[PDB]
Amino acid sequence: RGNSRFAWMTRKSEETITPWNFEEVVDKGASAQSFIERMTNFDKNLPNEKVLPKHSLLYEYFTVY
DNA sequence: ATGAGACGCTGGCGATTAGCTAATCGCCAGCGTCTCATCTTTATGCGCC
Repeated sequence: RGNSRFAWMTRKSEETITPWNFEEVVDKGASAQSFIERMTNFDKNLPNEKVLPKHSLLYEYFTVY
């Protein structure tokens, strides 16, 4: 509940998360999203901008060209 | 019109009585796993201001 430097999970509500209301209190979408975005790097040329996935068709066209 | 001033075995034993770190070495050290993802980075391979 905002007291750990290792957490990223977002609470839809603000209750003590139990195995029955786990699906409702925890935003599984935003938790997985924040989980992966916190590990991916940023573009060295464009610092504040993120990076496209490895299977992007535009990115394959880029490396091919 | 007299009655104070002058003070010991200790030292050298035993024998209680009491009490304390230190030097040497040996032992022996919580550890087991998996999942999941995440990023890097390296070996080789390709380009001239």
